[PDB]
Amino acid sequence: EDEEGKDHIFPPERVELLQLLAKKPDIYDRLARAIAPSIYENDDIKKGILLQLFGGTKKKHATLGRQNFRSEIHLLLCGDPGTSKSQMLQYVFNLVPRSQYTSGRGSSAVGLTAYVTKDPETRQLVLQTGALVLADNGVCCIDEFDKMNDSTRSVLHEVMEQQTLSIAKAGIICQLNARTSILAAANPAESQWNKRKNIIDNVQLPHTLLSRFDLIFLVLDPQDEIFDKRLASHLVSLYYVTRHEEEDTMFDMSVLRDYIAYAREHLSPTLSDEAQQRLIQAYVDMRKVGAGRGQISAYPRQLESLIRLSEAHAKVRLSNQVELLDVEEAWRLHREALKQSAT
Amino acid sequence: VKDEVGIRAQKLFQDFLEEFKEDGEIKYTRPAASLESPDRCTLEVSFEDVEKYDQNLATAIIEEYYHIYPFLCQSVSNYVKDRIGLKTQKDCYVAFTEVPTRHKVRDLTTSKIGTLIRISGQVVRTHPVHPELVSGVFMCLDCQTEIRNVEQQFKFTNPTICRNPVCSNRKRFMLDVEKSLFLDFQKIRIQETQAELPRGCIPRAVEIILRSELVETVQAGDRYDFTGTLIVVPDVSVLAGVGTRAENSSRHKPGMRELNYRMAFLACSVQATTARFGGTDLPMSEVTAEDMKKQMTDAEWHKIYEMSKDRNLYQNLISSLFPSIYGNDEVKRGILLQQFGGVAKTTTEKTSLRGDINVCIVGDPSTAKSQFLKQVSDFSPRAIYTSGKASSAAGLTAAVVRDEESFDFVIEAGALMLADNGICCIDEFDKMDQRDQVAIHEAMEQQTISIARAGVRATLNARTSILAAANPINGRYDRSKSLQQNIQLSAPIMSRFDLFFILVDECNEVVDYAIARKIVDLHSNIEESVERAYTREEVLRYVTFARQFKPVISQEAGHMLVENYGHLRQRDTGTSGRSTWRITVRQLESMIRLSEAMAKLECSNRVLERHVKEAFRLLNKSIIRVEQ
DNA sequence: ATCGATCGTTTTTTTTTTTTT
DNA sequence: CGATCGAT
Ligand SMILES: Nc1ncnc2c1ncn2[C@@H]1O[C@H](COP(=O)(O)OP(=O)(O)O)[C@@H](O)[C@H]1O
Ligand SMILES: Nc1ncnc2c1ncn2[C@@H]1O[C@H](COP(=O)(O)OP(=O)(O)O)[C@@H](O)[C@H]1O
Repeated sequence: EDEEGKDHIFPPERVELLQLLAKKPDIYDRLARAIAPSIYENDDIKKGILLQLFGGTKKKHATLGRQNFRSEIHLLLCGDPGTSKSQMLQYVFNLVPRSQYTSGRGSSAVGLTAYVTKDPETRQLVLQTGALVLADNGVCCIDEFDKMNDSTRSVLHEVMEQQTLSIAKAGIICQLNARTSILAAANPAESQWNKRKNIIDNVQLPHTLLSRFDLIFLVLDPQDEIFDKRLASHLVSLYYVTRHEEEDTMFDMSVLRDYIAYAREHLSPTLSDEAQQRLIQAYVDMRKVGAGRGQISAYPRQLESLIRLSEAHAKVRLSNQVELLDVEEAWRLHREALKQSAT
Repeated sequence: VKDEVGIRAQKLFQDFLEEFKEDGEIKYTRPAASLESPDRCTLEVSFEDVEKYDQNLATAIIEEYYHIYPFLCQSVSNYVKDRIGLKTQKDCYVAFTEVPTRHKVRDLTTSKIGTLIRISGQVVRTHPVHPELVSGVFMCLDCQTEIRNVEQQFKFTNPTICRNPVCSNRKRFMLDVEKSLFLDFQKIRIQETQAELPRGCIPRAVEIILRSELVETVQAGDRYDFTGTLIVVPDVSVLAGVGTRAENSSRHKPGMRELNYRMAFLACSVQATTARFGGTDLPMSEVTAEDMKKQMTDAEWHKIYEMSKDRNLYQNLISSLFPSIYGNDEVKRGILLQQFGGVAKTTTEKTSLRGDINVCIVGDPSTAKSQFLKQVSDFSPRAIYTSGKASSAAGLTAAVVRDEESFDFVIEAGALMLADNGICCIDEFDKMDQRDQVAIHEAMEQQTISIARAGVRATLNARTSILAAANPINGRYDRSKSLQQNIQLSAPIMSRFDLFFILVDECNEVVDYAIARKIVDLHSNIEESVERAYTREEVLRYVTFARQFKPVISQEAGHMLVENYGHLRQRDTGTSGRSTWRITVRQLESMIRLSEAMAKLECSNRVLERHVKEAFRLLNKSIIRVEQ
């Protein structure tokens, strides 16, 4: 539900169960396992989803007035049509608080902003509305990324890299505020990702701007004929019965939903000494990467994302001070999908 | 009569502030004292002070205001009478403030009228001044016409019965535009609060009006705090209002107008906040109440002399605005000269002479060349930034129209173009199309530009400098081709830009770990930044002062900038065999204002040959930096 | 001054061609 | 449906 803040306050009895959930080291996988209603294949990313479920940390910059580094969290899913990215995330539109669902060729750049035209209410025309500035902090499930004109997608550079807007038209001229996190379901110019041609070029984008992203946890068809039958039968029987069971996958009515909700507000991850120093040592070989012909490599924006991931995963477990394990799942998150182009 | 209590109330409010009002002092007599000579008739009054002395007339005020409002003007006149030999020319504009409650477009009913509430929103589709001669003189035709009465109502009616005679009571006299009562307003519209952005419904818009002193100080992109003078609107005709209709059918013994009223809104206070800067005579947080050229222009000389005297403050100030940053220490000293003044001569009708200088950044990827400038929009006034592809070539131009709204063709502004005496830098100078590029090819140098195809005698002008964002072909500085092929760009702009300062990347572990050692004091949430030498307030005030000086050259290096420049082109007599390069007098112009600004640092006039030598050093730096 | 008989009274539309960037 | 205008 929505974000008034005042009309959503929870009782202490629910806090019992919330910190109960927090009392599971199983909680690292429980809510990611409670993401799907019934989908039981290779949820290994749903932990990577969940850092945006628990939608990011608030590293404010009311401190120095300088450099305004939000804990910017940006991840996209990309792969083949087999994956239910559109349908998963059509359902996740029925999850996200600021649920949006547009995609390539639903609305232009001005189809996202400045819906300007006549108004017979005033008997005059007016400067008027947009899309993103309504979705601050939110998400739009998005597909068919490689579909838009260059007019759009050079806006996204602006926001993804500054999270800003300053506008100039003949009528109103504006320097507004706009900022949020991604979900998307980009696709290539192909039907299947071409074997022996990485998404380094398969999806249609430039040389190191492809490299620029934090990490897009790759998707692709499961290359195994066998497992179809299991769920072709189980999740058709799901329809055949037209109801569920509260099995070990205990689907909470709302006990899941306030650990989502309440854990946006009263939490403030802090760093003492834990989740920083590993790559602050290992950067030797992490920046022996200067060598390479036409490649894309390691850069010193990675650790920014690492700290952000870290405070995110400390959001789960509610560790007011730093979590250290978050590093380990961060390194896992990386090198499960950073060796997709060793070539 | 009802409001005689309000009469006596503001009467004895005057009579109290006729004595002291605040510590033997009054806050609303010296505004009135400045009023007394021109008699402009605007004085804001603190709403708190009603609760201070009048003891909660707020609730005596904030409902029956619209009816009580006029009596405040009579009260005002009674104030001005007591000590000034007075005529009734006096009037009452008010720009109320010191009010707590802040409501929005939704709590609207029949019950919301005659209040003073403060409200914000946005500003859109503005509209112009349109005067009003609200009053005049009008009665029967013969002689008995001297009519300064109450005839100024919104609903206007020439027809009056009589004053002295039995005479015409529909046949009127003629009009007075000469010695009577007139005033002004405008009319604009407002969209829903961007601080209150719910789902579903539209941005419900309100009508808005402004009195005299409020005028032409509203503007697009701004939020406000109004009065709460919601209205019965003296409207004239409308459709769809098919409710019951009434009118007075008088006494039987032995004109018509359909009634459907609409809504608008009116207001008599503004604090256009988030749009307020103030130059240097404004007392800041840190001041020194002293005597000076002006009020506070440099009345902190008590320190600014010190901030203009050290031989260390150069490097200290180079380090007093990059606490969270570490890189080379050449742009950290050069880039400020872009923000720092130039030449400012006082000279002939030859042609416009320029003060500003072109400025560049190039570097390898992920070097925080952006973070140099991401802050600069938050830093300087007039100088707001976005990208060039952040808009179209309705960045330079306006949005080109081919439909009829007012006269069917409108390109009269832009986005680069409204940066008058601030810079609006841009990123990504390499892949942008060659339209604004060739526009800038002269718009930076010959800051007097024109267009065709829609021109209302097109003559526009750039005003400030620039910041560049190049990156090489391969993403790396692989020394496998010449610079002219390393960037694949043109000559004259590589000479128009008299200052390059490229930021090259390497791999040495101590560097990167030293950066993470910066990070040691980036999230230590107490002490997440490094020490400094000079607070920002004094910094910008010294900057705001150091221009007003008339910089000068009479120096033998001014005489023998011929010598240093002759050597400049002596050593650059080559730069022609191995990958030839070009020298040009824009370089001299740039060095000139560069040396001049370098002495403007000194809070002093009158250039010194030290500045020439450092400028020569820096030009040598840039040109040998251009060497492959 | 009062009443009554005199005088004079009117408003409704939406869309297609060539032009300019 | 309005104002002019005449006499009673
Ligand atoms: N785990 C799953 N649960 C339900 N449906 C699935 C699952 N995996 C695949 N699908 C099916 O695969 C299809 C995915 O297509 P879709 O993702 O919408 O194409 P695109 O990848 O272009 O968005 C959907 O119709 C969906 O029903
Ligand atoms: N000396 C430094 N001080 C602060 N941040 C730095 C420094 N060097 C590198 N960085 C970081 O490296 C990143 C550089 O990315 P950036 O250069 O903006 O990308 P691009 O190369 O696309 O412009 C920034 O986020 C910045 O925080």
